[PDB]
Amino acid sequence: NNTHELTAEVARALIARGWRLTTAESCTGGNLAAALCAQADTAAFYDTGVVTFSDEAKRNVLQVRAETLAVHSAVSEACVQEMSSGILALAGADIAIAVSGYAGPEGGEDGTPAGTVWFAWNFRGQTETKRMCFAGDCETVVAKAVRYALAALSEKLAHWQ
Amino acid sequence: DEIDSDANNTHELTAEVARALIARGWRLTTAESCTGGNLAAALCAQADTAAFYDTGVVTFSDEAKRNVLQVRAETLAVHSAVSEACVQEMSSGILALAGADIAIAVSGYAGPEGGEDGTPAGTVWFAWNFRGQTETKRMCFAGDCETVVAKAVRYALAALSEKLAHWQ
Ligand SMILES: [Cl-]
Ligand SMILES: [Cl-]
Ligand SMILES: [Cl-]
Ligand SMILES: [Cl-]
Ligand SMILES: [Cl-]
Ligand SMILES: [Cl-]
Ligand SMILES: [Cl-]
Ligand SMILES: [Cl-]
Ligand SMILES: [Cl-]
Ligand SMILES: [Cl-]
Ligand code: NA
Repeated sequence: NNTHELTAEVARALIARGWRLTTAESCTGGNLAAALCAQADTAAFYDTGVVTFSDEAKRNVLQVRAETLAVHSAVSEACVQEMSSGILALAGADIAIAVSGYAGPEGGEDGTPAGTVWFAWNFRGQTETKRMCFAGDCETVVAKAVRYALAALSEKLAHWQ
Repeated sequence: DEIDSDANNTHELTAEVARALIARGWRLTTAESCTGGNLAAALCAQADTAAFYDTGVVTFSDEAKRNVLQVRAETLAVHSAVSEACVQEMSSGILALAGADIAIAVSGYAGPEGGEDGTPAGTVWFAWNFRGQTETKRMCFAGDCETVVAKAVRYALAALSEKLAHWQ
């Protein structure tokens, strides 16, 4: 239900399967990593997270393509797909989550509204994505995005194996 | 008790840090273990993050430190990850990766358990690396793991705020 409960449910499920997770964040700032590290048994399923807040960081740390960022922006399906692939490869994990969005109060230069967040969940190179538009102040958007990432991961585990 | 003080507030510190970095055209990067990304999260909650910060890592294990930050296996074997030598190497690795002016590394035992070498729970090492010039500090914070983490993040930032008032 709350962030701690969601994170505990993810941990138990991943540990039972012997799966490992990694994360790449932009707007959520390391709060997704923080939830996973606050969990009791972190090292049994997680050890690597990155925060890549700018286009240069995404290119440099995660090998996101310059052309992708210039054409689609950092807040895009293509960006989160590439972020997820980059972190999956760096960490040698089973599952990568990438999150990129506009926490607010400003939206994108291209008119993308504040609160728009893209997600990618990449299981061994098979990636699913979702765009959400969260209501609230910037800190509330971030908190909702972290919980969405975790809840959706919990839901997706079933169809993977 | 100016720098390690419950009378400090993390967002207030982050505001002061941002202004000082922006005024000098300096960029900050971070590498964390026990603090879990909460240091990055403070810096990213700050409103104009991109003007002074864009890269953080969380390297929760010895292997992640070797892989992501090129911490030497030998360093970890002799000194452990909760050590002066490790935070020095973490800070150098992230400074290089990010191309930043200043790197903070933090590595500790947040709790409830301590180190296998007997290091008490609550022991946290810090490194602040300004363009190569690295200073370190060992702290021992009281409280549960959530509390230790919050204190360590606040200390890292308060000490950075102080250092920014003197660096050149
Ligand atoms: Cl629970
Ligand atoms: Cl399971
Ligand atoms: Cl399995
Ligand atoms: Cl945490
Ligand atoms: Cl961002
Ligand atoms: Cl394209
Ligand atoms: Cl990569
Ligand atoms: Cl994989
Ligand atoms: Cl969608
Ligand atoms: Cl060596
Ligand atoms: Na200052």
